[PDB]
Amino acid sequence: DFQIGSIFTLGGPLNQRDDGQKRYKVVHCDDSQLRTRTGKTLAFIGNNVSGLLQQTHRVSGEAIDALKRIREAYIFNVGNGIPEVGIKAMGRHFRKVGSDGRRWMSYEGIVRFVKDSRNFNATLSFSDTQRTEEDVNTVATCIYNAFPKNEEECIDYDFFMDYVRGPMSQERKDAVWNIFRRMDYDRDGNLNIIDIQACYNTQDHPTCSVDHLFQSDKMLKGFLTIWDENERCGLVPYAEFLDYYNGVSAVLEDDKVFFDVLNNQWKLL
Amino acid sequence: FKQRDAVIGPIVNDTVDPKNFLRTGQGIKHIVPPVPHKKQHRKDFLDCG
Amino acid sequence: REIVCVQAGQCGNQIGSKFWEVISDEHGVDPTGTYQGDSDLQLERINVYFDEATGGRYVPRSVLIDLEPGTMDSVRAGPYGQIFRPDNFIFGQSGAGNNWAKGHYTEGAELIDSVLDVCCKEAESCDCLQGFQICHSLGGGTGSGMGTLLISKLREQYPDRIMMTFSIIPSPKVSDTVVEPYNTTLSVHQLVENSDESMCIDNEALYDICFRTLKLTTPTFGDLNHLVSAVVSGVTCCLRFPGQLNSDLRKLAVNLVPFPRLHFFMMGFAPLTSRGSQQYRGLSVPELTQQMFDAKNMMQAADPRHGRYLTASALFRGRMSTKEVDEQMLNVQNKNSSYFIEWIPNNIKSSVCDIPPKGLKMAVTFIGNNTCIQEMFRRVGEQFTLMFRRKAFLHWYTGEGMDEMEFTEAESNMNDLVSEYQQYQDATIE
Amino acid sequence: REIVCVQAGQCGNQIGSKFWEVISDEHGVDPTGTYQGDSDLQLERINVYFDEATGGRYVPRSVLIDLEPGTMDSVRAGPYGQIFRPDNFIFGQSGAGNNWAKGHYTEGAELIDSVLDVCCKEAESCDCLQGFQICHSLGGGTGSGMGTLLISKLREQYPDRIMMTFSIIPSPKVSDTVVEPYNTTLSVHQLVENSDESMCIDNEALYDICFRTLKLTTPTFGDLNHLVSAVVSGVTCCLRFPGQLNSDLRKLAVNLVPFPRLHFFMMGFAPLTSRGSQQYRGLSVPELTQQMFDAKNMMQAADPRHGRYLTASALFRGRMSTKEVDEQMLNVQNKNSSYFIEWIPNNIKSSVCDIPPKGLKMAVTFIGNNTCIQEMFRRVGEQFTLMFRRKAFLHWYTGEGMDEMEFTEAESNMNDLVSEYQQYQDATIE
Amino acid sequence: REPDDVAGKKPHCFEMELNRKLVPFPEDKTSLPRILDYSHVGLHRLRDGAED
Amino acid sequence: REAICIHIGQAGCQVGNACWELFCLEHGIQPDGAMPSDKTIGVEDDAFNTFFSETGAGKHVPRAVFLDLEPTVVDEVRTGTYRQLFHPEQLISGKEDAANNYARGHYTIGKEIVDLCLDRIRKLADNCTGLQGFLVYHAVGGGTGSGLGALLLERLSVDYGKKSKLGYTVYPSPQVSTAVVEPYNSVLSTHSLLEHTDVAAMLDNEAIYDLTRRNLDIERPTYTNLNRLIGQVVSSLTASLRFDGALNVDLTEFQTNLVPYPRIHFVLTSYAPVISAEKAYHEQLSVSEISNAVFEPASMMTKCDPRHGKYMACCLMYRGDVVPKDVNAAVATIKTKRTIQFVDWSPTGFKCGINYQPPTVVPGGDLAKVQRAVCMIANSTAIAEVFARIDHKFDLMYSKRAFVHWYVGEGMEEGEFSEAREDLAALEKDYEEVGAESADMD
Amino acid sequence: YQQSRALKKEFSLPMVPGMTCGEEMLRRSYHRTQVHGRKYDTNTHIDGV
Ligand SMILES: Nc1nc2c(ncn2[C@@H]2O[C@H](COP(=O)(O)OP(=O)(O)OP(=O)(O)O)[C@@H](O)[C@H]2O)c(=O)[nH]1
Ligand SMILES: Nc1nc2c(ncn2[C@@H]2O[C@H](COP(=O)(O)OP(=O)(O)O)[C@@H](O)[C@H]2O)c(=O)[nH]1
Ligand SMILES: Nc1nc2c(ncn2[C@@H]2O[C@H](COP(=O)(O)OP(=O)(O)O)[C@@H](O)[C@H]2O)c(=O)[nH]1
Ligand SMILES: [Mg+2]
Repeated sequence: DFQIGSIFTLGGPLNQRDDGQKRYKVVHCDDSQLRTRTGKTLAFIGNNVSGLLQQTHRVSGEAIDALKRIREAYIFNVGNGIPEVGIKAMGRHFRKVGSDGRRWMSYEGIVRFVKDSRNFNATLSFSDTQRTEEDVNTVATCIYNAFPKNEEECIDYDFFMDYVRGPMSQERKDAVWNIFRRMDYDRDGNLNIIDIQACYNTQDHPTCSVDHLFQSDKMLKGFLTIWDENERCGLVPYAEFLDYYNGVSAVLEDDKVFFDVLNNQWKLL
Repeated sequence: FKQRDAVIGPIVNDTVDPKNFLRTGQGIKHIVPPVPHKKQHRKDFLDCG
Repeated sequence: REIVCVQAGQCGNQIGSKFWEVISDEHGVDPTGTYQGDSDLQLERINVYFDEATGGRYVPRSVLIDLEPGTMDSVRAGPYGQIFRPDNFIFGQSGAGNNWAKGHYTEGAELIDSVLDVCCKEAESCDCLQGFQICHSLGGGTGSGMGTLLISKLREQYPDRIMMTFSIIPSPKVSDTVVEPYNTTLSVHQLVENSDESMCIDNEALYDICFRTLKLTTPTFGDLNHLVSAVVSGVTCCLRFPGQLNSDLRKLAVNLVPFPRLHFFMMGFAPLTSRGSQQYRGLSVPELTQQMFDAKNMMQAADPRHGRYLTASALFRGRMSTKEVDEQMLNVQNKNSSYFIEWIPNNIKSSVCDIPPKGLKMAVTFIGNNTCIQEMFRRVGEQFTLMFRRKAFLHWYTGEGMDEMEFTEAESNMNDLVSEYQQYQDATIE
Repeated sequence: REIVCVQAGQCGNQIGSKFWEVISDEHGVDPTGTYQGDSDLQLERINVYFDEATGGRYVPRSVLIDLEPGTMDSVRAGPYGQIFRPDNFIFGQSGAGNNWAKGHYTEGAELIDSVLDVCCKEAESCDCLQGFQICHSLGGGTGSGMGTLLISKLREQYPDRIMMTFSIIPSPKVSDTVVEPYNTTLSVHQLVENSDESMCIDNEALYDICFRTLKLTTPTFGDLNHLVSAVVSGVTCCLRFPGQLNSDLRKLAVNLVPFPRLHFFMMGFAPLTSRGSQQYRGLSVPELTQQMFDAKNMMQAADPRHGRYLTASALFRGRMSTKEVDEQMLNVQNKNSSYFIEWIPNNIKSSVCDIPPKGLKMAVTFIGNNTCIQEMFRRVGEQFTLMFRRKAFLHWYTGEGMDEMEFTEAESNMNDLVSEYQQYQDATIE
Repeated sequence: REPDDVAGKKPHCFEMELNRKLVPFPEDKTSLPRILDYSHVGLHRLRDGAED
Repeated sequence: REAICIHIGQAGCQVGNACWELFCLEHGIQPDGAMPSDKTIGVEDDAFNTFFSETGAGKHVPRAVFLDLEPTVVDEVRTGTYRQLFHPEQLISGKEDAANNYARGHYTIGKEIVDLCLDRIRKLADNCTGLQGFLVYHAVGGGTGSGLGALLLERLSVDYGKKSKLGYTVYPSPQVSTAVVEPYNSVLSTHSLLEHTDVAAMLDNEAIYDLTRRNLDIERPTYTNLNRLIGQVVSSLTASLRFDGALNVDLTEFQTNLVPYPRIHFVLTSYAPVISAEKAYHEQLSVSEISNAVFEPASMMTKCDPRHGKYMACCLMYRGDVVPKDVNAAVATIKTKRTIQFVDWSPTGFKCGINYQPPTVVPGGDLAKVQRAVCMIANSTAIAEVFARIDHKFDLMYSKRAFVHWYVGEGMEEGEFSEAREDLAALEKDYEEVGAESADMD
Repeated sequence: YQQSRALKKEFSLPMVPGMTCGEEMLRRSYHRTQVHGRKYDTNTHIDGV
């Protein structure tokens, strides 16, 4: 159960540093002084019942179609044809992290989410508004019932983006976290907007260097625009960074293209 | 740099006697010896004529 | 920078038990000794009061001494008793009998070597030893005799460190022991030579604090010892947490004592709020300062209105502006100028610490050096002279072996201390 | 580099049985003699104490001598008794009667030739012989008389090797035998001329070790003999395992003995601590050094505080840094300088060995040469003088045949030993 | 003999609000973006022997 | 920790029966000496150790000796209900009584029996590790109690030395009387008791009869009631050694606080909530009310009025649910009273004790059940009046040598009467001199 | 998503210097156990194997 990549949970917190049940992943293993190797064949590794539940669960096709059209609606309307910004804003209403260590989706949050796609609307007459309310309620009900729920009737955000964004390898997550760790000079969970401004690489971008179709400073300002809290306090939490890179990883297919653009994006030390 | 010391412990049972009681002015006082310090006086005196 | 605690006698052992409960709570130490806290700020100075035992455990830098183990059996049976190291408990086989001569000369010389071995092990274990801290009553028998014996031996061994004592002194209205004047006079004679700084508490002042300010319906000694443990843990707070204006025990001694014999201070702790009135008064630096100077909040019977302040110190805990602290100390000094000795231009030192005690937004502890303490010594000297002229109970002390000349020396030294306070009260610039 | 052991008398045979159990456990030798160990480090020096018997077995190079076979029959019936070579048990048919003259002159000279024949066979069997090691009590009868006779014969036949003794000596408070002063005085007279190094243990000191430090509820002679076997096996550990700074019995003698008569030492073993206390104190090099110096952990009644250290030796077992060891020995010499002889610039030798005893993270054995041993000889000389003036029990010894001049020389020689120790204690450079 | 008494029952309705933490809140901090005027890299000094 | 009880003669053995009944019922030892097996508390308590020792099989045995010259009372203890509790060596009985003669107890018969008693007490003292005093119960009115009690206390005082000896003593009542020769025995006992006792508590049956008639509702009391009250007092004084509390009081503290000069060691004793069950339901029993109760002369167990003298020291023991602030407020109010006066050389007149264990209730007892109680022992000059009255009675008879031939026949010189009477006269003058204010003498 | 075998641990309220009640008086038996002079080990708790 203590192999590399084994996820297990033990129980409730036994000190004041945590507030809920958490999952732990083994990253290193040493057996230079191990003489009794015990193991049960045809058995799961670790204590990861949630992952098994996700693997054995099946979602309906109409749910997948609804999420496909919802993603299209965000990518066009909320963005400007740029898929990364469109996907980034798609999880705007589920930024809060719970004591479990994962983000939860409520039904009212889902209803507010679907309404923001700017797709279910028409003339401001009374009958048309009622019809739009009925349609958005039906879509939200269809999406909500296709996923497993916990106590207090909420679903998981990661399992949601498994069907919005798609599967993501461990190497991509590791590289994203490495960039975040390098850019964070304190040890809180927030990034400063001035650091993002200083460390981004609009200057060497070919659309500003060899094609001269965009200006470097204007595109830098446009990049500083997309963060939700840049005009008020200038703090970007971990979840927003991971949402942006969820969009980025969803956009690209190949691994080497992803890694090259990821390395070229930030001019860190 | 200084690390810990071991300690042996004194015998003070024979020191305490009822005939030799404490008096005023014989407490333990720790005074460092004076150290002379040389001071330079390169400051030129004011001469406004 | 580490403190070593000594608890002597029944009062000392009980106050020590409550003190170590308060300290273990503030640093999040389980009664098993395991750290279960929630901030690195707690761990980075845990060494100041705890030594580290293997696999997580912490042990308190404390020595418990008593002549009969009854109180120690009560503290070992208590809820936090397990934390104490078994080898730290030093005991004899017969009680002090509330007699100073017995506690100092007969069982004292029998046990003292084992107490010096334990105290030197705790002292040398430290990285950089700061002063010792001792809790005892002066009216008792083992508290007075063994406290002053051990203080004299530690002053011989470690003369460059600080010696600090917390002491209980007899109430002016009702005695708890008949022979209190002899034990008090001899103990004050020992302290004025050996001690660097001494705080005095009257149980009557704590009873009036509990009934009038806290309006407790059924107070117990646990509440009085909790108030004392709160101020004791507060004086050292700047030693073990960050702050805008750090302070240290030696800095308090340097700012409080003008002349070496004048080292007796009054103590107070401010944020006491009544059981049913918290809705009527908001927390603010003026509110803490107003309670800080109210004589109702002082733990001694003498009142400041009959004397003058030579010096005072205030240690603030919490997130607050330095401007409000400085202007409050200026306003109090300017408005009440007649109660401050005029040949010193500023009598109050301030200090500010960032981390308040759990559950309080802000707190301050106040230490005051006031000449009205001369009234207590005069009363004790009167009662001593009444008893000594008639040999009221002297045969116990003389039968143990004491020379009568020791009593006349202690009386003369205390009378000279009262005279010196009276002379400095009425001094003038001319 | 092989050691030959000699076990004499009841005390010697009983301590020896436990010693060979401890050594057989450390090298993983089954009571049948078969090797069952789990590391090559155990086998590569097995020759030091064991000879190889056919098809795997090992036999221990030890001679057991006694005048009545009762003890030998008890040890042979014990769980490890089979390992001993049958031809190595030598016994007579009547006891020593606790009389030095009987054990030395009548049955001693009768049996000694068979013991010398066995000892010569054992010495000439070694490829390279190191010193002999003998365990016996000085207060008994066959132990003292026949042990000192054999010591004299081995010093005549092997004067270039080392002679080391572990000896049990009478307690200052309670005697185990009435005629102890005569046997002790005659034995010390023989040892100071013949011996190269002598270690002294009080059974009363072992009782105090068990009760104060280990707090055992029901100790038995097996525990006292286990403490002794532990220290004995510790002194030789660097001879038979690798290490960062090797040491040897001859090198210990060269560093410990300033002048040939001053070869009497105090002994101690450090990681002794009660089962209740172990959770409160982690093992560390400063903790071994603190227990090492504490007189509570020393196996003699004399206390170092009444004397001065001429020299001392510490043998450390385990993989550890040399900076911690050299620094702790410098710190203890500099802090407590009054207890160290000032005309020697460094009194402590250190040695480090990689392999600790099983089940302990670290261990040290301490050997000390301190002038406070003079008070023990003075006490024995006083009791001897009290008995001799009244001719106490002398007819037993005179009936065996001893001349009184032996008694007057032995008393004079011990008195001169006390005077010489006293002169070096109070010596000065001038 | 008679059993002991304990007083852990019927507490206040809002006991779970009370905190047990020494530092319940993290420090508050903010940041400002920079206005890139020509003074951002114009007006800087150059090395004493810079040659074309 | 440990204390040894010595019971002498008839009153001392009968009071001992009530005391050991109470200590058994309070700790929980059954009459056969075994703790009940039905309880599954899991913990193994040791608080009994102050009064009981265990063998190892779990039987308990008590730290007491019973001494008598007539067999009847000790044989009644041997045949009674606690027969299996005591070890037979502890119950010592002679053949014939001291016949109300102090001389017969001291010189002729107790001198023969005393070495067995000393050997038993030594065997008890060898089985201790923190002995802190002897408790002695006897009456000075009878022959064996006076003579053998004095001789045994004298021998204990030479053999054990500094160890404290506390006596509970029944003195001759001012009008209730049992024998004609009581004054001679009480004077001769008191002569020995001045030198060889650290604190002596005095009791008179007439006071306990008055207290049981007025406070309790008993029309026809008998000695078992008085003995149960005495047992409650002893339990209150020794509770400080056995249970948790705010302010403990060791047996050595009494001598230091109550005795100003070595001869002035006789103290008065009183107990507060003596009340019946029917009165107990009409009244609350707060700390201040029982503190006010202990100072009324109707509460005292000796027939003397403290209003005729001045107090030198008071020791107040509170047990049960009491808080120190209420004790302090009560004592300050008592100090305010005008009929309570202290000698001017004793400014700090009080010693306090506070223990949490409430008093135990005995199945057939007559006291009500109460949550708290207070007991006081105090030193006062009013005590001089008791000796003065025993003196006139001695002087009136001795003027005609009314019975002296019995004492001289049993071994006493006639001179011993005059010596004892002059020593008690000097004690009377001591009580006059100690009470004179210093302001009058300048 | 269910809680696993180990249980939540509860922590008590903070000890304010005031606002405390007499909880020590709620007991009804105050027998004291002798530990220092008799038990060599004292009441040191060691867990089960
Ligand atoms: N309170 C109380 N007083 C008692 C008791 N028994 C006897 N007395 C009183 O004590 C006095 C008699 O003393 P005793 O104890 O009978 O004398 P003794 O010790 O037997 O001496 P001998 O007669 O020589 O054997 C009288 O004043 C009795 O009233 C008792 O059980 N309780
Ligand atoms: N504040 C406080 N005072 C106490 C406590 N215990 C005793 N005292 C006081 O201390 C004095 C008695 O001294 P004590 O400790 O008994 O002396 P000892 O006999 O030498 O230990 C009296 O004034 C008591 O009121 C306690 O727990 N807290
Ligand atoms: N430490 C220890 N001392 C012992 C042992 N057996 C005997 N002694 C001591 O040695 C002395 C008796 O000497 P003994 O061996 O009988 O002399 P022998 O008759 O010549 O053999 C006494 O002081 C005993 O206490 C033992 O196993 N261990
Ligand atoms: Mg009778």
